[PDB]
Formats: sequence, C-alpha cells, structure tokens
Amino acid sequence: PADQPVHNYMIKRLDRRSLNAAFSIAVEALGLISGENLDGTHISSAMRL
Amino acid sequence: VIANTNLVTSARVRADL
Repeated sequence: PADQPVHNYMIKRLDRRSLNAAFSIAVEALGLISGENLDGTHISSAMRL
Repeated sequence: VIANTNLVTSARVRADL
C-alpha cells in the first residue's frame, strides 16, 4: 500500500526580556537650553553651543 | 554682553543726603 504524507506541529513560547540604559543632565547646564529668557546674545553664544 | 574672540583694532526716590 501507499504511504500518506505526514506533517508535524509545534508550539513555541515567547521568552521575554528587556534591556535599559540611562544618562543624566546637570542642573547648571539645564536653564541654558530650554529657557526663552536669553534675549539677544545668549541664544547664539559659545556656552549654549 | 558675551562676545567671542571677534575683535576691533532714572527716578526720584526719598533719601537723605
């Protein structure tokens, strides 16, 4: 007699992980970037760059 | 006034005096 074409089956599980990193900003160099108080010459200065 | 190395070569208050 002939043979029937078998086929398989499997169930795989997702194994979960996570990686994380971080940095930090100084309080001194904080107000130099965001704050819109710097009017005329402190927007294009060397310290802000 | 913050400059780079670029170069060229009232009111009436009450007080005692």
